[PDB]
Amino acid sequence: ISQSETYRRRRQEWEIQRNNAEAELKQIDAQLKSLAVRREAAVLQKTS
Amino acid sequence: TQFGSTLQNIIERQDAEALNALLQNQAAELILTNLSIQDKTIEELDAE
Repeated sequence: ISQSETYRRRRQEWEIQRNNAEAELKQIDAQLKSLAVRREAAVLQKTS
Repeated sequence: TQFGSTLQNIIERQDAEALNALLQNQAAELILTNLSIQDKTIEELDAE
């Protein structure tokens, strides 16, 4: 019971940490569509 | 010669006018593009 308990605990650590990285990555892609937009406005700057 | 002078003044003054007008027309033509830029940077605030 103790051994499988430890295994479930560490598994929860894995879950939390992976999930951390995931939320991070979706943040990243949000920033990528941003700097894509800011690019859009800098090209509109060029053409202006 | 008086007709001469007064006409020269008409012409200087005429081109000066069409300059002022042509400028304002350009001012509009630019404030359009600069306006669109400003819109897109609001969009980049959406993305952020």
